Amino acid sequence: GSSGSSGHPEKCSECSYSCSSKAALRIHERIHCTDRPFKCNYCSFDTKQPSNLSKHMKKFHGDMSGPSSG
Ligand SMILES: [Zn+2]
Ligand SMILES: [Zn+2]
Repeated sequence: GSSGSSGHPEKCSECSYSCSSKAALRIHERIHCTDRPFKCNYCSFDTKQPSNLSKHMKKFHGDMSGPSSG
């Protein structure tokens, strides 16, 4: 932890987000919400379509050294 910290009674495990009122924190957690089921493994790319992700895999992560064949 580079940046100092006051010492809030509650904090977020996902990010360095902390609040005074517990209930408040929970509300913040919402920030880590997602509507698109299909998510990428390489990057944080999420699409509400099965094809959008497929083509995206190669679109960006296509000319990469993944499989040990070729
Ligand atoms: Zn957070
Ligand atoms: Zn990706």
